[PDB]
Amino acid sequence: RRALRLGVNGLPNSLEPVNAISNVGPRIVNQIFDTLIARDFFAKGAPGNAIDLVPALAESWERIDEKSVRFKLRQKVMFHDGVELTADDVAYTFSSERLWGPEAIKKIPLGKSYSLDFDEPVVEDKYTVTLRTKTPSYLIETFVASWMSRIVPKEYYKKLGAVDFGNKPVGTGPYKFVEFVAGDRVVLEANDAYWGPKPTASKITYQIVAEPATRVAGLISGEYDIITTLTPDDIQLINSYPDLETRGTLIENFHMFTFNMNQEVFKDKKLRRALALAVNRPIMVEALWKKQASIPAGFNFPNYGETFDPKRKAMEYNVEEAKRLVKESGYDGTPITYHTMGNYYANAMPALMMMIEMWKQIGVNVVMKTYAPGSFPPDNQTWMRNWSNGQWMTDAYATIVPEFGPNGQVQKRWGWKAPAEFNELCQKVTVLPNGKERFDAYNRMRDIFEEEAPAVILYQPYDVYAARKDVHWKPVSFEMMEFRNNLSFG
Ligand SMILES: CC(C)[C@H](O)[C@@H](O)C(=O)NP(=O)(O)O[C@@H]1C[C@H](O)[C@H](n2cnc3c(NP(=O)(O)O[C@@H]4[C@@H](O)[C@H](O)[C@@H](CO)O[C@H]4O)ncnc32)O1
Repeated sequence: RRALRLGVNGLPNSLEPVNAISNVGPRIVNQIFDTLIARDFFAKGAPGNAIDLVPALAESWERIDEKSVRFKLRQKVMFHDGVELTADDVAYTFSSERLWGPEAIKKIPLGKSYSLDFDEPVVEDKYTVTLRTKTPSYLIETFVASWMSRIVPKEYYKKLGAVDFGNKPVGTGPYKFVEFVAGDRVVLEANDAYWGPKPTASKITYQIVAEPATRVAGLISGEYDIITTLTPDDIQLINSYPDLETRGTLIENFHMFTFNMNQEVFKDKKLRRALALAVNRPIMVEALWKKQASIPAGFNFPNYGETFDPKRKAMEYNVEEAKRLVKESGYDGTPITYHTMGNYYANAMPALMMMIEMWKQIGVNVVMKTYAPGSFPPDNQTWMRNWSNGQWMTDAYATIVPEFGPNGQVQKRWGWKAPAEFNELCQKVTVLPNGKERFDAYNRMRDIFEEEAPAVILYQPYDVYAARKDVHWKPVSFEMMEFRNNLSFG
């Protein structure tokens, strides 16, 4: 076969599937690992956005009650080291020890905050395991199809520890691990024992090319087969080449900017709300995205299904109100830093430049502070910063509760003093079934989020890739790359 060469925007700090949840991690861990349930993005001729759930490591599954789903596992599946996958590896994957228990915080910092209210799994036999929650939860199924639920080998994982495992991953996926050089590359090779639609590449290299211009020059050279994290501003040049083309889709993710609310200037919602009210998203969508970005009506997305509100109003744009709020705040005109890891997010630096001018017009002075990967300063040294959230469930629970809820990093690490009402509705939605009460609680949470402005939603980016026309691969509507039945050459 042919070795696949990818020019990427970045690499994760770990290949441990939960510690790799990011914009740059899933495109690699999707190859090394498998989930029990998988999403079939290409079902019924869909352009990589189908929401269909198909069996993967679990040949079948059945909800027993409001707290548990029994999985019947595929037999003779092998981990990359020849160890057979059993219900024991599945129990360990979702165990208190490895993922949601108090001890797990040390190994997987965000594991507990991103997990459901789990109870210990029950192994029925070598190929049957029941995944359980201590309280009623109809979210088990979407969680098991997610980036939180890639299956790890119990013995090898325990032998190495979560940290050492992140540097030498072992999974059941189509590509086995070969090498990980931090700040340089990840090399994978075909797992010809995949259970499993056969890998079509002999090797895959994820090479960091932090500058998008060097990434485009690389594809034209051509040092790469496919490049990631481009901007619609690159579309005309790449598409003029006869052997090159762009492939892009709107993904189930939103770009945003957030604050360190532990800082004096961001303790009260007034200056956060003023900055949010001056963000002119429609011009940013023209200037930078060429109409290829979607401004959502709040923390509300179609993939939420029954908890998506299609009648919700757009987020407010009000420069006069923003001006008044800056005057009403204790802000004195002192510069505020906004940290960004270059263009890790597409259009991050041109978006900040545009917003800096919008903010200067309402009386706020924002300065760009750029930083290299691995050099993010202590929390204490940061004020504003960009971020993104992948909506990883077919429900509104993610990501408002895992990220912005009472037990999340935005309140616990970044200092958001959320109102009591916001945290009460977070608990209610987690345990209430779908209905009038749960739909309304999410809307009231969305209304609270906009007034509080702990983060400011910008848009759903159109994820732009560029590839050699002789590399047949289609983007999916998520921050990952899929090669199963979606990769061929010539
Ligand atoms: C281990 C330490 C001892 C060590 O020194 C070092 O590793 C360190 O500094 N660690 P620290 O904790 O300070 O991590 C730093 C702190 C800072 O906030 C930054 N950051 C966090 N999420 C990031 C991200 N998310 P993303 O947008 O690509 O991916 C998101 C993901 O964050 C999110 O959880 C998920 C679901 O909403 O959506 C993805 O889209 N993209 C780029 N930067 C990110 O990394």
